[PDB]
Amino acid sequence: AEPVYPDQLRLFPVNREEAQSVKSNIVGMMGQWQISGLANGWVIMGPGYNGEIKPGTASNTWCYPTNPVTGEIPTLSALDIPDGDEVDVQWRLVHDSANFIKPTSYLAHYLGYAWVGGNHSQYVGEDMDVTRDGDGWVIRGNNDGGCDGYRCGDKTAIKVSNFAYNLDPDSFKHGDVTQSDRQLVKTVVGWAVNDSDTPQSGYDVTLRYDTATNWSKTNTYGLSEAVTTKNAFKWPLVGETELSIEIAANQSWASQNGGSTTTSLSQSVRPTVPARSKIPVKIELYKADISYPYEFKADVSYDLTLSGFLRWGGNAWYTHPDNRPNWNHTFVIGPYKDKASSIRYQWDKRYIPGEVKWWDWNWTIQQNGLSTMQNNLARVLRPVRAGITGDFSAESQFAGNIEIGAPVPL
Amino acid sequence: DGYRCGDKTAIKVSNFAYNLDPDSFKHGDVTQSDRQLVKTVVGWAVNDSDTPQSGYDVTLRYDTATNWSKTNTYGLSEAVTTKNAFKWPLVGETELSIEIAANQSWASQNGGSTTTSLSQSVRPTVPARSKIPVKIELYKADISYPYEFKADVSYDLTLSGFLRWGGNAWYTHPDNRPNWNHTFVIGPYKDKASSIRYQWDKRYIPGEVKWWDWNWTIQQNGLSTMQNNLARVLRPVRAGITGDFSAESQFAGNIEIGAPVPL
Repeated sequence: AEPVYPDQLRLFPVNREEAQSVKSNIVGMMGQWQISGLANGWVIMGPGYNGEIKPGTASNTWCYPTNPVTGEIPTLSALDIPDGDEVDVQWRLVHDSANFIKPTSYLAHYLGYAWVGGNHSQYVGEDMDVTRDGDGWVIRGNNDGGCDGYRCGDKTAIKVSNFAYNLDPDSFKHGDVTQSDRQLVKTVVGWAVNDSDTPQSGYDVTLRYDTATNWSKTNTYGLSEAVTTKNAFKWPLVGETELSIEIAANQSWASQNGGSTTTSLSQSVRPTVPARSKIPVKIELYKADISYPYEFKADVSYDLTLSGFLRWGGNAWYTHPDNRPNWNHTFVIGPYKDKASSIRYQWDKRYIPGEVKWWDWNWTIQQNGLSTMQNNLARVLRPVRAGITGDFSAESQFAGNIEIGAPVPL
Repeated sequence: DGYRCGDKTAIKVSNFAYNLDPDSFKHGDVTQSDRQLVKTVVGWAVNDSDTPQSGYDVTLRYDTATNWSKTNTYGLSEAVTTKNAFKWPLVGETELSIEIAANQSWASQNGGSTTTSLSQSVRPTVPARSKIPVKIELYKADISYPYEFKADVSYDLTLSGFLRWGGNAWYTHPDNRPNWNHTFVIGPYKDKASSIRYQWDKRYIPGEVKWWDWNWTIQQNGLSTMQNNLARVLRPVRAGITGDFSAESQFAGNIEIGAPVPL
């Protein structure tokens, strides 16, 4: 009837359906050949009995506490970054030890990654090096000197990339738009003549320009069969001659695929002309490179990737491998995009065994405690806000011009 | 007197661009020459009702296009033949041959196109119990007109030469005196490799130093010297411009609404 979170269970109320809904977690938390009651004559049996639930009696009963608590991840206040360009904000973000470096290192440590730290300290998240690599950043423990341990030279690597911005609607501005390397496409001029006694607005001149590309591929197969007969006869005047007859047949099959993409652009002018007058018009089209600056305020999200090998003594992956494999996983720190990359979705769905496909958070709660994981995940998912300035540029764009001239009396 | 003193460094200026003041642009008379007719149309709009009517339309459109494509094909073929000889009644000795064959083929294609179009319409309003004539014409002609404006001037700056053996500012610091070319854009931002300001501002990030090492220049000459030199280099320029426009084989049109005639 009600969802049961395994971290709230207590062997002092528990329905048979509730016990069956969360079965593997309850079986794993009891000793082998242990028998404890549930409710209304039902009891649950431990390992060695294959977790069978059968009618019985017992004085030791599982019991969900009268008033359990909600285990949601808390929401913290936003972190403010000093204003600058996109790269300055990223640099300021990835160099904060107390707000960024420690929580992510602790998250990697809690999930079972190995050697999250440098050689000059004994604690997680200490002696970490930050480097700029391509469009992202890499954070890894310092590897200078020596270390003592099995594969202590294989430090876990944390990578940050794909930064996105959620703008405030009323903050965006942009400056002057400038053009360079202009090339003419086509122009048109014309006149609109009105010789009636009333104003007229039924005029139209339109210029359009299109470009396109296409591709295709084809495969063909076939067969052929032929029979030939040859003989020789003597015919009058022709004398000896050779006569040959051939009959053939063939079959063929073909298959094709393709595609295309078209780009278009048009300009129109529709002037209103006074009575007994005329008006000139002109339309131009160009190709040019465009540039302009901008500024805004937004919220910053990014992708978080953890790379390393999982500890032999225990890790949080749902299959619990024990051969120290190399692992990669990506989280999206921000709005929901997918189930495999959402921490909140996996955390909220930990009461359904069939939804546990990537990480086992109940194992982490057992290992470290509920409040520790809650605070760590709250610090990890803290919102970030900053002011941004930047520059836009693009090559081979379109530029147009439409003009309506002054009227000339007739 | 010097090692390769005859190889002087060359400075080149090109690609001038203008940022106009919005309220300064003007142009003069537009003139046409070498006019060639395309197509014309005339017509009448008749209104025999008791109210004014505006539901009329005449439209003329002209289109041109080009296209291209390329194709590659490959294939294989296998055949087996058997030949024998037999004696058959009346036919006597004869030769019988049987052949069986198979083939395969693969193909790939690419292409593209570009279309140019232009149209003219007239939609007159006709009074009750009257008629109105219309006419539309299309021409090809060469166009010319003068103009003037005020703008800001930007350009591309290119340096060509070889780098000194005793030390240079390139981030790999070569020492074999190679020939070098590099282009700066003196004006609005277009790219990272050609922006002095972006490279100067990002000198505190070692991973962003990919073209020039400005910290080396600051060590060699001092902060204020480089600041003043770069400030003088990037000074804005303004001027007034007059010019002439011309183009060949453009479009020229004409649309007319005539006077009403009572019915």
